[PDB]
Amino acid sequence: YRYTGKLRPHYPLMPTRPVPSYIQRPDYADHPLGMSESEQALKGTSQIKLLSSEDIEGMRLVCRLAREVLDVAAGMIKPGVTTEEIDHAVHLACIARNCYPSPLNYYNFPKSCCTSVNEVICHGIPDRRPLQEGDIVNVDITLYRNGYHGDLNETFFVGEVDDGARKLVQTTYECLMQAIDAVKPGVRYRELGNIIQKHAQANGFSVVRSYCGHGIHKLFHTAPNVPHYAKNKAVGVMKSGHVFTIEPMICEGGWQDETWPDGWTAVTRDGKRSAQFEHTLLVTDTGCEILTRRLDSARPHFMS
Ligand SMILES: CO[C@@H](C(=O)NCC[C@H](c1ccccc1)c1ccco1)[C@H](O)[C@@H](O)[C@H](O)/C=C/C(C)(C)C
Ligand SMILES: [Mn+2]
Ligand SMILES: [Mn+2]
Ligand code: NA
Repeated sequence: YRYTGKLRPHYPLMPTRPVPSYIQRPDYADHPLGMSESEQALKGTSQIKLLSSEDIEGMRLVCRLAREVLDVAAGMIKPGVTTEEIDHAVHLACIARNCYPSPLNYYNFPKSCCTSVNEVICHGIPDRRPLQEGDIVNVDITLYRNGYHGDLNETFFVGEVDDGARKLVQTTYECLMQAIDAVKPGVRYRELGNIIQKHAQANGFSVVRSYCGHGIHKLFHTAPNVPHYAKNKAVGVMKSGHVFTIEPMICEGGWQDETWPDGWTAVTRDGKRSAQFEHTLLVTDTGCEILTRRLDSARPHFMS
């Protein structure tokens, strides 16, 4: 394998962490290949659930608990902290909230969150690498509570970063927020990628094509598919009651991705940095409710 930049995996990984059996588990957690039979049963449908009142309450809850766990992780980002140490803290914080860490064993993903540094686009596997001053790191949290999943991410700065890092992270966050600002009933899912790409391209960045936002509720990934690039052909129209994520990955160089031999870590083919933000959104009559927003602070963590 020829690595595309300076990052390398730092092995061995810690043995898989158990979740006590009093915590409710999603279907894939005990499938040997981590397959979700409830998702597979819906693979080839473009149909989108209209959430009931009960479902919306269940989503509001799990998404606020997910935000609290991302905030725990944010508090730990400093030079010399390993991404495994962040994942251990995340795993305990989900269990403290009587939630299961949705990524764990999802298609046999081996950890409880994703930690993506620098050229990693997404799905990085927490490992023994200490964070370095100058890194950008994304921590991606998903919790499962009472049958519902809540999913969010932010990119963070590890100590002092260069100007390129600052601009890429800021632009990525703005891409996400301008797409959220367009969400309301009657808008096509395919429109968000036009917005995101327009703003990324204005800043000299590119938009990853291989990974998309998605419906989420009782299933971790379901309809709609929500691409982040322009002129995509996604199917569907937003209605009050739809819940889904927007999670753009924007890159300093070209958009092309590849995956590491671990079968998870997605990286820029050119080795240049990539940043991402994600929120879980519910469409309301007035636009949308950001289920995974901060309730106690105006800005994302990188802007402190
Ligand atoms: C970019 O990452 C997302 C993803 O893989 N989005 C792809 C979604 C997918 C998809 C499928 C085919 C092509 C492109 C996207 C989809 C949409 C609707 C149904 O399935 C995940 O949703 C991410 O936010 C989550 O935190 C990490 C999850 C793992 C446990 C998997 C690491
Ligand atoms: Mn996520
Ligand atoms: Mn997601
Ligand atoms: Na990255």
